[PDB]
Amino acid sequence: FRKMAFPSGKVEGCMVQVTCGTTTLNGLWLDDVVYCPRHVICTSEDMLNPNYEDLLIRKSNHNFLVQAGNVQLRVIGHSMQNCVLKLKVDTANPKTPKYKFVRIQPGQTFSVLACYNGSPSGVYQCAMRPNFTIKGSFLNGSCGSVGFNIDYDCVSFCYMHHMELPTGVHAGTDLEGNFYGPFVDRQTAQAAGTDTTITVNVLAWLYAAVINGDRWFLNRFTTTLNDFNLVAMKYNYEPLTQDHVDILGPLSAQTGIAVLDMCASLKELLQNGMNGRTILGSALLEDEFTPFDVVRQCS
Amino acid sequence: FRKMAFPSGKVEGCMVQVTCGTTTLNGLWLDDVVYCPRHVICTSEDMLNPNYEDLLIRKSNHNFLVQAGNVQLRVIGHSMQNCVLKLKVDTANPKTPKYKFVRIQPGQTFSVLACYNGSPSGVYQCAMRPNFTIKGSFLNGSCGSVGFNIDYDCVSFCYMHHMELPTGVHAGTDLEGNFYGPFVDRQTAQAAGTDTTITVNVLAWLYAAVINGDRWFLNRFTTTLNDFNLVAMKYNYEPLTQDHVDILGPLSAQTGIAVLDMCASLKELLQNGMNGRTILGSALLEDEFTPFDVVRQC
Ligand SMILES: *[C@@H](O)[C@H](C[C@@H]1CCNC1=O)NC(=O)[C@H](CC(C)C)NC(=O)OC[C@@H]1CCC(=O)N1Cc1cccc(Cl)c1
Ligand SMILES: *[C@@H](O)[C@H](C[C@@H]1CCNC1=O)NC(=O)[C@H](CC(C)C)NC(=O)OC[C@@H]1CCC(=O)N1Cc1cccc(Cl)c1
Repeated sequence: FRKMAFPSGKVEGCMVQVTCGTTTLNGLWLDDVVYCPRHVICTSEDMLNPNYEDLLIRKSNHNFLVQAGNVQLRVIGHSMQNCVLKLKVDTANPKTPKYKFVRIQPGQTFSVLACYNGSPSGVYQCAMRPNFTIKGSFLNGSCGSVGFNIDYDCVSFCYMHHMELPTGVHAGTDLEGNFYGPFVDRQTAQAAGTDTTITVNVLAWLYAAVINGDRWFLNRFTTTLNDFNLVAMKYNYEPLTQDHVDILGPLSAQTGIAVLDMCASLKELLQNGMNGRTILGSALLEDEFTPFDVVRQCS
Repeated sequence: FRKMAFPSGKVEGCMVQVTCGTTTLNGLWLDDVVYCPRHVICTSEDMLNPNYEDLLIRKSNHNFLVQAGNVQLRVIGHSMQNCVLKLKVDTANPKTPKYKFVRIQPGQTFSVLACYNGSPSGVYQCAMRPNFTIKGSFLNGSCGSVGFNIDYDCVSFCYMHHMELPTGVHAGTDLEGNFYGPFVDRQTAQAAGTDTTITVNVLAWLYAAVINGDRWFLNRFTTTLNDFNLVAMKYNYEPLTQDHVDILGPLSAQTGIAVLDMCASLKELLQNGMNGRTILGSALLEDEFTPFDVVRQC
C-alpha cells in the first residue's frame, strides 16, 4: 500500500495568487469567484488579534491583486464568509471543473496540492486527524493551498490551508471558511487536542489484510460497539461512530466479516498485542488509509 | 515528513486509451505520436513467446483504436522502438508540454501517474530500485502509465509501465522502450536480482528526521567511509560513493552533523535495529527519498 494522491491537473487549473500590499497567498478560482484565506488582508500588527470586519471595510476591490500566472484578473466585488475571502472577478475560469464544496470528517483523507505564489510544487495525500489537524508539508506562502478528492470528473474541495500550530501540525478551513477544529485565524499560540489513532482506518487496514490472505488475527467472537469504544478509549483510539460503521460496509461485504467481529479482533490486538507477528508485513497498525483508499488500491 | 509527487496536470493532458483486439491500455500522446507498450498487439496466446516483429507487420493502422476522451484519433502510421509501439496520428496534441525523454539512474525518484482506460487515477512517488524494479501500485489495465519528473516547465519522462513480478514489484521501460533491468515483455514468471537498499537516500531521510526533531538515533561514534561501506554491504546496503557524500553536503551543513557521523548512526541502526522505536513514524528505514527530495521540502 502506497499513499496515493488524486491527479492534480483539475485543481492546478484553478490556482491563482492573491496579494494585498506585499502579502501574497494562493487562491482558488472557480467560475467568476476567487476563494482565499481572509488573513491576506492582515498587516503584521493586524495579525495578533485582527478585527477582520474593520480591516475589510477599509478595503476596496482595487486593493486586491489577483493573478493567474502573470495575468491580472480584475476584482469587481469582495465579501467575507467566515474565515474565507471571496473575490468576484470579471472572468469566469475556463478551466473550472465540475465541483462541490464538502466538509469532511476527521479520519477522512484528501489530496493537497501544495502551492506557492499561485504555482503548484507538489501533491500528496493527507489524513485529517481526530483532533482536526493535518500533518502536511506547508512552507511559508502555502496558505490558500487546497485539499480535495475527485469522484468521476467532479472535484470535491474540502480544505484550505491557513496556519501552523506549535507542534508543527497544520490547521485550516473548509471552502465555506469554517475551521476544522477549535482554532482561530489569529497569530496566537493555540493547542490541538490530544490526538488519537483513527480506528475506522485501522479497521479498513485489517480488512485489507484479510483481502490479501493475511487473517491470523481473526477471532471467533463479536462485541458491542459501546464495549469496543470504551476499551478503545483506553488505548488512545478514536471512538467509532455510526458513520464509521456505515463506511466499512463495502469492505465488510467484500470479506463477509461483520464490522463488530472485526472490532472484536482489533480489541484483542490492542489488549494482547501482536505477540511477535506482523499484519501486511508490518508490526505497526496503519491508520492513514480509509475504507475508500483500501478499495482503490485493492480493486 | 512527506513523500510528494510532482503536479500531474501536464501529463494528464497527454494520456489516451489504446486498443488492439481485446487488449486495452494507456498511451502517451505527444505532438502527433502516441507511445504505448508494444504488448498491446498480443492476444492471450501470443503473450507466451511473442515474435513482435512478426505480429507488428501483420497489423494495419486501422487495427489500432486510439481515443482521447470522446474522440477517436486516426492512426496513420505505426512503428516500434524496442518495447514501445509508436502510433502516428493525424492530429497534434495541443496540450503537449515541453518535454524530454530521459533514462533515470537507480536510486533516483520520479512521479507515477497511474491511469486506467486512458483516464488518470492516482499520482505517487517511486524510486528506481538498485535491482531496476519499482514498488508501485499498478492494477490490471495500468500498462502505459508513465513516470516523470518536472524541472521548470519541462516534463522529463523516464518510465512506462509494462508488468508485475510474482513478488508484487513492477517493471517497465524508458520512453525509448528499453527495460530497466533484465526483464522481457513476455508472460513468464520473472524474478529480479537481489535488491539492495539505497544508502544515500536512507541518509537523506535520517537528516530529514533530525530536521523534524527526531534524533534518538544519533550518536557520538564515528566511522571512516570504507568501514561504513564494509558494514553497509554486509547488510545489503549500497556502498556510499564520494559523490553521494558530496550530495549530502547541504543537509550536513544545515544540521551540523557530518555525513560520516550520520553514517555511524546508520551503522548502529543496521547492527542493533530500532529497538521498538520509530523514525518519522516508520518502523523501517526508508530509502526512496533522495537528497534533493529532502532539501526541496526542508
Ligand atoms: C500562510 O500565510 C501561513 C502558513 C504557515 C507558514 C509556515 N507554515 C504554515 O503553516 N500562515 C500563517 O502565517 C498564519 C496566518 C495567521 C493569520 C494565523 N500564522 C501563523 O501560523 O501564526 C503562528 C501560528 C498561529 C497559530 C499558532 O499557534 N501559531 C504560533 C506558532 C505556530 C508554530 C510555530 C511557532 Cl514557533 C508558533
Ligand atoms: C498491463 O498490460 C499489465 C498489468 C499488470 C497485471 C496487473 N498488474 C500489472 O502490473 N501487464 C501485463 O499484463 C503483462 C503483459 C505481458 C506481455 C508482459 N503481464 C504481466 O505482468 O503478467 C505476467 C507477469 C509478467 C512477468 C511476470 O513475472 N509475470 C508473471 C506473474 C507475475 C505476478 C503474478 C502472477 Cl500470477 C504471474
